[PDB]
Amino acid sequence: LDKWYKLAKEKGYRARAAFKLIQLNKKYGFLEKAKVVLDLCAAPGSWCQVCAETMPKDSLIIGVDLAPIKPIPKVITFQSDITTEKCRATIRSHLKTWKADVVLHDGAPNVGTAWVQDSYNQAELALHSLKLATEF
Amino acid sequence: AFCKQLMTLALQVPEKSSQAILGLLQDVVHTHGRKVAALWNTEERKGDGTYKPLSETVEGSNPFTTTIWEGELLRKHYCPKVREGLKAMEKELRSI
Amino acid sequence: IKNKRAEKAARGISEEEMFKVVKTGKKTHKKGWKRIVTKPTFVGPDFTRRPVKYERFIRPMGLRYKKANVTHPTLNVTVQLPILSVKKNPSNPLYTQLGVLTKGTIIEVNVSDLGIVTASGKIAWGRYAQITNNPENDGCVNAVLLV
Amino acid sequence: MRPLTDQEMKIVLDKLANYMTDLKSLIAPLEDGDRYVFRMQKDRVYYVKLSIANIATCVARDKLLSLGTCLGKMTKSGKFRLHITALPILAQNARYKIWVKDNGAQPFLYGSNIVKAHVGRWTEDCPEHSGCVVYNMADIPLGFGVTARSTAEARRLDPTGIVCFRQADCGEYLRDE
Amino acid sequence: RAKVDFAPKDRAQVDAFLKDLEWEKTPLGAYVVAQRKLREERKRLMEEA
Amino acid sequence: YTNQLLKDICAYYGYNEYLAEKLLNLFPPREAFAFFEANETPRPVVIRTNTLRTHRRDLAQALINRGVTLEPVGKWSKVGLQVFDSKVPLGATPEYLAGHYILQAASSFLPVMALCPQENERCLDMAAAPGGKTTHMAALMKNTGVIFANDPSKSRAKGLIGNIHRLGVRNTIVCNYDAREFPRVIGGFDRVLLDAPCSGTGVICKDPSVKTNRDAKDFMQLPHTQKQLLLAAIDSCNHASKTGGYIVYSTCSVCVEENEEVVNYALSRRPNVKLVETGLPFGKEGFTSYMGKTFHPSLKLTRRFYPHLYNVDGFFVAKFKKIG
RNA sequence: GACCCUGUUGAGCUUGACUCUAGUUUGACAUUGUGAAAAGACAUAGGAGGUGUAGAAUAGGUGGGAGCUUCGGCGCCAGUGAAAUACCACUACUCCUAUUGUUUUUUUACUUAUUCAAUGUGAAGACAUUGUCAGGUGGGGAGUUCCUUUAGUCCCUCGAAAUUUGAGGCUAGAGGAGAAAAGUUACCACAGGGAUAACUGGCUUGUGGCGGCCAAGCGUUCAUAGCGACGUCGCUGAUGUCGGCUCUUCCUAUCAUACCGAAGCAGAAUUCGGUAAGCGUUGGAUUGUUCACCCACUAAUAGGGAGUGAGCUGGACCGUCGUGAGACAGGUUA
Repeated sequence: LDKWYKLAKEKGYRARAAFKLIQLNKKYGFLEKAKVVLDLCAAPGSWCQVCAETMPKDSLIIGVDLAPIKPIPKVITFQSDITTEKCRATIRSHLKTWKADVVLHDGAPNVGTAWVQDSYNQAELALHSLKLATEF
Repeated sequence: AFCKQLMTLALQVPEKSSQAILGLLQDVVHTHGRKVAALWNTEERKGDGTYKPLSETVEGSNPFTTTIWEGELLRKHYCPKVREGLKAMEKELRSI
Repeated sequence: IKNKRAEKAARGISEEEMFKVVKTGKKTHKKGWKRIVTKPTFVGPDFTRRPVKYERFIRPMGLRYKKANVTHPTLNVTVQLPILSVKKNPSNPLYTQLGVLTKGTIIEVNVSDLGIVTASGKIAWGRYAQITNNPENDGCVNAVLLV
Repeated sequence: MRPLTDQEMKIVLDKLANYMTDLKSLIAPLEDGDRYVFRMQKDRVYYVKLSIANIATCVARDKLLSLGTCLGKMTKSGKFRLHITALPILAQNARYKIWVKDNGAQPFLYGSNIVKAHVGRWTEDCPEHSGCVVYNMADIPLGFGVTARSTAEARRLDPTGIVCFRQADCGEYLRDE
Repeated sequence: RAKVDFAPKDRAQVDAFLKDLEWEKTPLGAYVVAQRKLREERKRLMEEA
Repeated sequence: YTNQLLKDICAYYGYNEYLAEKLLNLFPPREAFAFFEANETPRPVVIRTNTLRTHRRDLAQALINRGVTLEPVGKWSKVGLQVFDSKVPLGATPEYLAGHYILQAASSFLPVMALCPQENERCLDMAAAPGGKTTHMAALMKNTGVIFANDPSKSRAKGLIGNIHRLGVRNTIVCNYDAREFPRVIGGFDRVLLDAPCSGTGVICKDPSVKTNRDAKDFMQLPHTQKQLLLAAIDSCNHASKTGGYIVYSTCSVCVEENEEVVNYALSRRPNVKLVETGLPFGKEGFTSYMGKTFHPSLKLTRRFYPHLYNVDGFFVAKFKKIG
């Protein structure tokens, strides 16, 4: 059931991932003073929603995600993946010269293959997120 | 209601009394802040009614429909402690 | 008619959810406080605050209809027209107020696409139609224009 | 349109005394000399200026619809019921005040009673069944109602418990559109 | 008075107000001159007396 | 040829032969094609801030937090906002239910802006059915004075009554009178505002029914009622008041027989009335001579509005001053 | 549970006569003068005027029309435009100058109008107050018991309009004991009364409904009082107290294994259908649940039953105070 997921379904958000991000923001405040936000794996209607609320509205919100999630309005959401260099250049053309102040990534691999294959695929996707974060 | 009237009374009172009243209104801004900040901002002035100076009730003067302009006449008052009083008071108006 | 529609395109919360929110503000209730209307309905606007006398009658969103298959007796065509209002349910007067669609119920449909030229050269925009099927049993509304 | 009688004005002011404090402020002459009066039109009480009510005489009885601010209606049994159109008058001199959060304001506007988890601020020393006016956290008046328990009694409440029965909320304006 | 846009940190029309406006325009200034000419009218009459 | 262009517009857009002849006549052919494009495009939705309850940026900042995209509608109005996107419905907002704003049209702002209702006056609104005009009169009047708002229908008077109570107006008298009946029954008003019923040619996107259902008979019936409606506005207003005694004639029509001939009729049936400057920032001057029907040369002060010049419905504001 | 009714209540609709009038309110006038500064409408003598579109052009408009002629510039035939230009007859207004003038109003000035106070004149001031008409409303006071629709005459007035309209009239049907209260509702809340005292059992399955056309027949005699099939034409991610486990036996509505028929079925792999229950018929991930999808193993990972299957596992009565609304370490009970 999850109490935070039930709170989202009642009034809060689309999912409980938004509650995770405001807990990170409460732990350390970085979304209040930044200007550019780039999410490498956009959670559906939850992570972009709390990014829309705390941050200044409509200020370079990049929503690249390999999963074809619903496009959140007032958030520039892309349905293409992140590991390819062509998608990196597409990200470059959309940010012009403004590099990302805060970079976010949601690691959601196909868990279930004896917890070792899933852990490496999670870790490989996390290192690929670090490559684009170190780039921008 | 009292903030407007104390500003009015500070105009026509002796030098030591006017300096004391500006000290009192200085404490109100620091303590209450957002409650009386709209009085000095003329764009946040209410339009529900008009300001009644000569009123027999605190509630019926409609104090939020007026603007405070006695600071124009009191940055020019001969005693500079009165002048220093405003510059301290307007300092916490900008500090809100 | 479809071609003009294609050219033109080229150019809140539910009553069920509202009843759940209000129930949190209450306590041990009378058994069967809500009266779910089983019969298919037409409501019109998206969000309205009903009178207290009609607030128990919940019409669920999955049981609503906005368009009807309406046949013209003289032109011998059937077109899908939007429903404007429910005018007369000949079974229950409360069903008229709640908007229940029943066999024999008069509804008002938009005839703007049909291009009916009335007297004095005016294009008709709202006409009476009698529901000639049982929308409880089939998932559609079928009507014949009273022209 | 007629003014109230002795029996009608006792009932009207009894309902206003449950919710407000300075009732003599309402019946008080202002700077121009005119007063606020009470008028009855089609079993409905209107709180209007006397100068307005004097120049509304020329409207025919069947042809007059509203006058100033409507307080409520007097029912067939003789009781007087307050409506949400009286809320700006009630909020001006509210005796007891309750503030609800953003998660409690939206249920109140749908028609729910205030729950303990919805309250953001109470008023100290409130009796059990007293007339309270409901605000949000931005000091926006939302409606009025009757408290369920005392403030001391409701501080110990289980947070699904009722702390104020709803009587009128400003979602009634959506009803008449 | 009702048009000026005084702010705690923006005072432009407040400083100007009625800078390009004469001494005599106000009804105080209009009527006080009437006694000022009446004062010299009185000063001439006692001087003549 | 023009007759070929006449038949093409009648078939492509679904216009009647009578109405499209009229609309093609008043614009040049480049200006005409822009007008017919703007008619099928919905106007932007706008919001009027209630001065009696709040001011604009505090309302604007509040609706930012609920998920609404706003931008003020130009420099001409210090009050209106424009809505682009919104998650929360605008009519279900707690600020809306508290009386902080009313959904209106941008063209509705102009007649109350052209008139200048001041404090402690007695005003009349001769067609006040939705209530956007009257609540704007009271906001400028700071809930002082008297406003006589009337309707000719009971049904649309109920929505007006609710808007008055929601916005907290408290200085209005709602009556159910014909506009012609009014000077006999009350009279003596400092200001009168006339939003006369008309063809609705300025509002096509909101009302697509008038695209075809307007004939030559309809354009004899409506200007005749409006001519009697405008003469009633003159007799209601007093010539000599302590403040200004002014009259505003307003309509949402584009057709010349509905706005410019009626103001010429009033200037020829009452010599004691004069046309004055509207005070509106933007607009286009009224037509002086149309098709062999010369008007008074003072009609140039009158302003017109079009949905292709600006995102504002087809409108017409005429402001009058009474002398004797 | 649900259905019907009664009482109280709420929400809503309707009725609550007519004539004067207190009150309240709108317009016009009068008291009431004498000066100063302005404005407007009436009075002239003049001067100057007209840019929606298109048309070469900035077309007040009307009637003649076809050179008086310093120009044959300019008219005529040509467009374009509701309207066409050379030339002389007309008033309809708009912007300015001046005097040979009438009235109405605004601002201001002074007291004779007016008001207040006193006895055996002081103060205010051309504003109030007051008076007369024409109206509006009148749930208050005193007396008695108007409009809408319908059908006809095309019989008569006011307003608008480039020749067509809107608003009323005539005839006689229908709509709207009297401020005490009354009438009314498949609506709501509470309390009560009535009826029924759970349901289904040769049940269910693969092919929608409406409307038109066709239609063998039948019918009250029969292709028409009408009923009327097959066709054809026209319109059209769910979810979430739900799941998991359970031996044996049976059904076939067969996933596999066996055998047939058909398919561009070349071979390989198959697809669709038939006879078949002899023999077999897993596990992950998937917000927590079921799945639907997606993955691996496998010959294959079929669905069901043991009259509304069967087992283990993850409340209703009174009493008190209220009621625009609930509460009670109050009582009792299966």
